[PDB]
Amino acid sequence: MFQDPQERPRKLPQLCTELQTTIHDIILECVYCKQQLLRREVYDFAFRDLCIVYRDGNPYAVCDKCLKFYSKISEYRHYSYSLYGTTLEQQYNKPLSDLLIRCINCQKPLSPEEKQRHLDKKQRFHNIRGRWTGRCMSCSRS
Amino acid sequence: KDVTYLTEEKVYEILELCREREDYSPLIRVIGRVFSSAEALVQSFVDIDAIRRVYTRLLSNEKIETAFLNALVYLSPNVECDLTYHNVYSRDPNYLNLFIIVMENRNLHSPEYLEMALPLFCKAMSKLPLAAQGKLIRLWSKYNADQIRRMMETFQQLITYKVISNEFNSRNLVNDDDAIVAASKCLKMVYYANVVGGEVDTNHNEEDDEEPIPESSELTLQELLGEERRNKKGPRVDPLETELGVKTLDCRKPLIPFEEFINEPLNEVLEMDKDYTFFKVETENKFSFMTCPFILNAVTKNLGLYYDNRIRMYSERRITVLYSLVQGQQLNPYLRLKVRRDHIIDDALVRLEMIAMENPADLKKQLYVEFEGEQGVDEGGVSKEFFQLVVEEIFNPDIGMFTYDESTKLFWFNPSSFETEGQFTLIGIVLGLAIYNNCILDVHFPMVVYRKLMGKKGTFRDLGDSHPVLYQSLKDLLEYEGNVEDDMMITFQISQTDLFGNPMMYDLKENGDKIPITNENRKEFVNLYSDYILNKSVEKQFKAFRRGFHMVTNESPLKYLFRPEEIELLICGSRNLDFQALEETTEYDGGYTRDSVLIREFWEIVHSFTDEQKRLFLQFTTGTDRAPVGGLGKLKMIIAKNGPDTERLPTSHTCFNVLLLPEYSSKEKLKERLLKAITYA
Amino acid sequence: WPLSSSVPSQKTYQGSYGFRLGFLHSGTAKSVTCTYSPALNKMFCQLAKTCPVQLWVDSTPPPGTRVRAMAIYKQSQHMTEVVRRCPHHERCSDSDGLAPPQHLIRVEGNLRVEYLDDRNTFRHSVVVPYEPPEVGSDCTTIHYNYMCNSSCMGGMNRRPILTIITLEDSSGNLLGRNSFEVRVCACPGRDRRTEEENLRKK
Ligand SMILES: [Zn+2]
Ligand SMILES: [Zn+2]
Ligand SMILES: [Zn+2]
Repeated sequence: MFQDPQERPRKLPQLCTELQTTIHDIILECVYCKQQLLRREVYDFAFRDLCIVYRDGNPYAVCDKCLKFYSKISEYRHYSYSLYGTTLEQQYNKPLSDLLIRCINCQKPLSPEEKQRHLDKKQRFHNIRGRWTGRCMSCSRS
Repeated sequence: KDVTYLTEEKVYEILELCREREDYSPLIRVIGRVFSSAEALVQSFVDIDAIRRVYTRLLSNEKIETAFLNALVYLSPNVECDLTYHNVYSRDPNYLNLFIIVMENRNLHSPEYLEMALPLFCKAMSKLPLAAQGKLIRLWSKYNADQIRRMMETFQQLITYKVISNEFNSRNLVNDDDAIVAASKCLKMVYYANVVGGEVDTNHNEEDDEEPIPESSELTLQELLGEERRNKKGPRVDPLETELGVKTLDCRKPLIPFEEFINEPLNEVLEMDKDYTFFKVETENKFSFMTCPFILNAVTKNLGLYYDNRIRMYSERRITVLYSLVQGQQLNPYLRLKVRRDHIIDDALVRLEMIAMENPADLKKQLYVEFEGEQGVDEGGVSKEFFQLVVEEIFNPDIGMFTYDESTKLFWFNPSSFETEGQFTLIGIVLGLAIYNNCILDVHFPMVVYRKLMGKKGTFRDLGDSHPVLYQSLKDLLEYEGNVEDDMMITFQISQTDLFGNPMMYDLKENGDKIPITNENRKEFVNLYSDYILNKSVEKQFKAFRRGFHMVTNESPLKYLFRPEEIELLICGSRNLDFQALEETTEYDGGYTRDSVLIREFWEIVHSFTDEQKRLFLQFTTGTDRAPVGGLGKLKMIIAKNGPDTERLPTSHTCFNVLLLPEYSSKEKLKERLLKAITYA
Repeated sequence: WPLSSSVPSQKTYQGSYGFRLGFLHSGTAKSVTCTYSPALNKMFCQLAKTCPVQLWVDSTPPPGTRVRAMAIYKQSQHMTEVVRRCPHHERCSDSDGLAPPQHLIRVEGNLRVEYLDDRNTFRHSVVVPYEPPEVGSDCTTIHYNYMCNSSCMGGMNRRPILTIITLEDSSGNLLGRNSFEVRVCACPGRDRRTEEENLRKK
């Protein structure tokens, strides 16, 4: 059981080993709809570097539809300001390569290649509730 | 006698020779061949007094003045290249010397410099890297007030000159002019020098930023990310405030009043919808004056804030629609309050609290009020009436929440209030809603309250408004030169009146009745007593009030754009009463027109009124004796004909600012009836 | 070499300080020296190239807290074996630093590093003092270097290894623990894409 608030695994690979099971074996519910994830979504949850949410010692993930939906709502709600990557580097005194930026549509962390694309196409990064986001390749092409 | 760098002594070699040969051209050759070179200047000296002596000697000759001007015009465009492409300051931190040398020239503000030389120099200077600006600002903060005034004036004249000389319109924006933008960035550099040069109190006055927890949906997304404890991130902070380590809010008293940094000509020309857009979305080719808030007047700032509020209200409306499309749930796009005239405080509390607990984001919707039993569309008049009722009810001494001072006509929190922290939260929310909906409220708080709302504790000096009988007494105690212990016999214990009039003894320090106040501890006692009256006596109530207010303003640029003195203006409105502007915007109904004899006589009378009669006239026609943000010209007053000549007094509808005026037969009768109405109301 | 050893517990434990790790999100291009996969919870890096690791805590640990790195084989049949640098690299002149030629892990840029051999299990570990984040930072970055290739015969010999990072007090008591898998290889971006694709295909 995961009824200890502090000492339960946070990332899906850890939960796999903690339940002595593999990502190919495990079945999980989405935290909003409590519907079961498709295996394709489970993989993507691992690839998106998201955290397991726990209620009463039960683990919950997030499916694709819910994640995109709540992210889009969060964009509409807590948008702050948009800066060029170059300007952003100066505000944080670090190169964009190192700065933590996630996909605004699907939370996947942005690769340095995608970060470069933002600089190449003179596109801005959006501050939402105090965290920075951009658009990954799979969301700038759709 | 060619030389690569210059000094006072080297200059003197020529002063004498030029006088002796009755010439100036050699010294002009020299000064030109010097001051056209950035390197020569950077290498020449920091020797402020030497520079000052040199300028005081050289600028005495007209021929040499034109040479300085002509050298500066040559110098600056090259310096811009060094800073923009070669990062020279990162190779030699002495490069800043150049600007220090030039700025000590007293004649930079004469028109000959304003037209070309100073603009170019501003373009160069405004490109300095932040660390260099921080070095320069820290130096300027040691200058005399008149010198800050001179530097401020040097750029103010330039911004004024360029705004007046160029034709700006919706296609040619002030935001597209490099000269004004560069000048503004320079002026910003002076502004922070004025801030840092003032009195700054950072170690005894900070209050914690209390944030309302977001709705469960955002919480889950924050939990799905690694942000469970990272709820506190602050608003958009100015890079210079970060580099200097001092906020605009930290300076208790500047060298030059902040109001003198407001450039009214610029404010008359600036289009705020586009500026707010450039503030929100960074574009490489356009600037935003909201990044330089000190230059904007309260009207212009409020218009920016109003765009923020409206854009958010509209975002919440989009979210409402999106929720309805994906999950079928029907949410109200307005903050619809329904209340009974006999239970306004209770109904408003339960509703706003259920809303704040179920969904704290709902408080950011557009306000819409409905009195249970009444029927009308809330175009703001019903809301205004709701605010009047709430404010009147909350300040009634029978509710015991506030104490009213007859002397200052200001309200202050009752320390002895048994009423629940709910009512204090409600009044806090009401203030927020008023700013959010641009409605002026007839609330009368001393400056300490607005400081506490911004997160600064009230200090001894703030008693000067809230408790004059107290402030004076404490000031007297500080000024006294005898043995405080033997002469005043006061201890670390004070007396406070309960609702039932009983004196409650409060110990400022443990067993305070046994601890005497001595000359060495009196300043501490004053700090503690001030801290008790301004904080620790009302802290229970005030903390609730402040929470209520932040529930509406937590994400607003308010903390960045405004100061306590300007918050008051947003909530209560201005004390300046321009009746000419009121005449220009007044509308006429019932068959009156601007060319009607009675209307012309009305304006002759109203212009001849005293300021007190004018305040009474506004109170009568509008329900408040203050003018909205931007003056009386923003008040859409309507003079509506209330029948032919009669013995009746005029009447008013304060919820819509309508004056029901009979068509009197004479100017004297109009004056006498109008004076009587506004005096006896 | 020591032929047997006890098995240190590998279970993640955030403890009273919320101890968790982070990694700089790197691409998969042929030129990448180091790159991390969240799906595999796995680090791919080149021999003796800098691997940056971020440390995250909810509250600052007590003074004298330390950060220890210890390596074990991931496959249960080998968890009792000590991970040692392969002999050809144990024989290489590159061990000129302050870490034993048999130590696989080295720390770059921090001279308060202690290369410690477990007196009871013989396991090789690297320890540094815990340092709070810099002004303006939320996390502390440590730089690790792996001095042997996972494919090495007589050493790792293609067996996957798990790096366990432990947050400990000044006496070695466990304040927090987390862990991740490592692959030292000539082409991280390629190997990462390969293992990730194999995972997605399953
Ligand atoms: Zn779902
Ligand atoms: Zn995406
Ligand atoms: Zn090897």
